[PDB]
Amino acid sequence: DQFTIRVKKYMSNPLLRRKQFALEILHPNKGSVAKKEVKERLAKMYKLNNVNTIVLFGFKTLFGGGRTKGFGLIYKNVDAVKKFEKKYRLVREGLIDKETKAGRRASKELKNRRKKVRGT
Amino acid sequence: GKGIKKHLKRVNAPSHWMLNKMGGQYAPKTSSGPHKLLESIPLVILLRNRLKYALTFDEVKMILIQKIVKVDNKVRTDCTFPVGLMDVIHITKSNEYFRLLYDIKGRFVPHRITNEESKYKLCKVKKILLRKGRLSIAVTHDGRSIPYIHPDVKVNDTVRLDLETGKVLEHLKFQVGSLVMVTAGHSVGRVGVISSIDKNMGTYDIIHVKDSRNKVFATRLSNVFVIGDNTKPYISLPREKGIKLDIIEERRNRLKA
Amino acid sequence: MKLNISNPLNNVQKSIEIDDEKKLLPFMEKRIGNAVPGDSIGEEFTGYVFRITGGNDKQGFPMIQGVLTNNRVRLLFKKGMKCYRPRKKGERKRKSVRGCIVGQDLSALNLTLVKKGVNEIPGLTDKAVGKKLGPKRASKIRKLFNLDKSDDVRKYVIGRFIKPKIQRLVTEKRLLRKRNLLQAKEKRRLEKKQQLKEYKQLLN
RNA sequence: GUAGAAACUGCGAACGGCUCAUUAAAACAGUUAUAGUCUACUUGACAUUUAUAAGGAUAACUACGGAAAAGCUGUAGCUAAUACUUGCAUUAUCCUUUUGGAUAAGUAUUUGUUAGAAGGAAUUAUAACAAAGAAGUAACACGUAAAGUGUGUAUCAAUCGAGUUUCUGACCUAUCAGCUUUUGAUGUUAGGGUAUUGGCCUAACAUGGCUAUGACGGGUAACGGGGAAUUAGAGUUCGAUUCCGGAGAGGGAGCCUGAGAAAUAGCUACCACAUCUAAGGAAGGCAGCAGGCGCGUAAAUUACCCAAUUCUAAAGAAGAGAGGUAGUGACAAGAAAUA
Repeated sequence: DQFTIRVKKYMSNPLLRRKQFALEILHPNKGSVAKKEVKERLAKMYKLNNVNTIVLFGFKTLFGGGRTKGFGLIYKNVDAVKKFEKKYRLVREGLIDKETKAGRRASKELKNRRKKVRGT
Repeated sequence: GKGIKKHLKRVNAPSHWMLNKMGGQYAPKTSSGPHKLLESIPLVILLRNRLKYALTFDEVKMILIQKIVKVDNKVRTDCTFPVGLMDVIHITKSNEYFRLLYDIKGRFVPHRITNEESKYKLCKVKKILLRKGRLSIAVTHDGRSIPYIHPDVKVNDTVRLDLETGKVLEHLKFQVGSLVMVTAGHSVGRVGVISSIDKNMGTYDIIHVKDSRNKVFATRLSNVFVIGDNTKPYISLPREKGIKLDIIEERRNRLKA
Repeated sequence: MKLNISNPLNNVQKSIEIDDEKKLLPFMEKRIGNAVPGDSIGEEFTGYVFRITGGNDKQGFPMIQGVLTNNRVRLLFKKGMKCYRPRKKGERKRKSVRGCIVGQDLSALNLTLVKKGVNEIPGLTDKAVGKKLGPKRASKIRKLFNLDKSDDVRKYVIGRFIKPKIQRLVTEKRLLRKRNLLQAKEKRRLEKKQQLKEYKQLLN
């Protein structure tokens, strides 16, 4: 499938060692396109030689198709991704698995445990 | 208890902060510092909603942890730190200097400033105090206590402050040719040369300020900021140039593109 | 109905459980902190002198030195009191407690041997337990080993290897920071002097 | 070196959330002062009367237990710290006149005697003399320029606030006309107390103060405000409830701690409820979030997440029934099938 790529608000963030730009994909008469094709397209547009350094989200397909809006981000390296990206985003992008999924049960048993009632 | 409130509701935030109504119900309460909460803004919104550098509190904080944000060439790590009306902030590795100025509508906007002008910061003094040894120390609007000021400096005169040595350079008076900036008045954002004063008996002294377009507007003495003499503004003004372009004739300027 | 006899010198305590009430008459009416001859508690205990310093009543409410009564009483507890654990810094609680006077209601007793008698008790007055951990302060260990300031005591620490961190040391960073603050205060003095000097010329 | 259970220490827990009982010149709202005060963290200035580094006092822990138990507890032994406590230069001024002599050393705070950049008015700042006079000026911890930081400290100013406080404003009721004043009511003097002014209180003194311009009473199914409905304009009714200010944590009252509480998921006592019980004794406040009972025409799930905002801390990785998401939901509101 063939589509048109639009990049707006393209700016660079030395604070994050990143770049921020609104990403639009025009695919008239065709449904939602996979993120892999647009990842390759942006990689070859910005001469990027790696895939995992990009983060794509905010994808809304709009009414009737033919235009999907979204936000794309790039990182300096995997080191920057790990340093400046949070666990849920990392899991979504597909690098590391999630932490123990107990959740509020940790606080529940923390309250269950009492000071100077357990030897350990 | 009735101790100091440690929260700020989003709707109760000052107008110039410009917080979205649906983005939660809490605003970042500025910590105690050099300026009041109403007339100062925190680095959080400064770099998230104005600079658009970050999108979340967590990422704002992980930018802040690095010593790459400097105010008056002093690294700051207080997340909700009151910058103040007029100051110099610097980002090192990208080498940019922002001076916080006003806007004609009356909001807060950083203004691009070179290193030379960044080294040149101005502070309006509030009062002078005599201490032991018959020495006078003057306190600026930035909560800065500068000792050993010039005897010719008056209570309403402003003083040139050097960032590195922390010393006074030259005083500017309140004369009829003194270019000023209304800080918290109803006519906030408009630069003017002042036209006259009226010394009232123990009430809020007012001054009538003259604009470049021959507009005369009265504002209290307590909320003015002398930014230079009649020669030129010592501070690089923003794009609007301090001229309150009228609301009716703003739309004609807006419509042509 | 049990007694913990402890030797402060030997750092060891031993528990005796007894039932007969005749063996407790000498300690009746005796307040906490007094010395009694503990001979009726044991044939081999004759000649031993014991100081009573703790106990609990039948329900478990312990003793208290100040309260000179024979029954459980209620009083407000301050923070620095000997029978109150802290909960909130400033919290004051009211709880029941048993008086210092000893009667026929104590479920436990704590006593320390003060004067050695004639017999020896197996496991009480023969073996001893050490400090179980050496002193941490440099001055403390220096006084203990009697080596003054001749040399650093880091080479004469007790090993089980690993060694405890010694406080109040003589590390060079301490001297470096002292000299740093001295030169900082001298710099402050000279900058104040030049500030007043430059102020003294523009007064005209 | 990397860490590190427990514990000591530091900060917060006085924020937030819920509800509107009390509340009638009270709270609140606008408008003032505090020249009558206090003020955590932060910022900016900055300081006076063994030293190649001083002293004890204790946890966790070790060993014996008690009871049914508490967020219960004793003795023996010990060790640390930024927990507690002692304590180690020098600067300025006058004279022959860069330089030599001589002179003196209290920060706040209080008392007595004087002089006296600002404000609007000082008994102001400040300076001089005579008396006192605390609390400190680092015996503490990590390591950035191809000297630094953390923590702690005297005084001042702002910051985040708070307490008092000028003036203007409130629903009905006279089948409420005279109220207050020994038991302070109105003011003077003096003194105590407070952080400060003040009958706040005490002692003496004087008889004063308010009131048909509605005092004093009584009622409100009355928290006040911006705000809501209806509105041509006038108006009338509502406002518990998104935020501000006040109150409460079953009802009073008292108190420690703490900068900040008369706190209440802090304590103390009574009143009314109510839990375990070996019958001795302990422990409690869902008008916080879910949920149950009672009341009632009437009101949701005993769910998930700190991902969004924001708060706390020893401040990235931990928490937050705050908050968000979801469940029920013909409260309302908007678009829009049945051609």
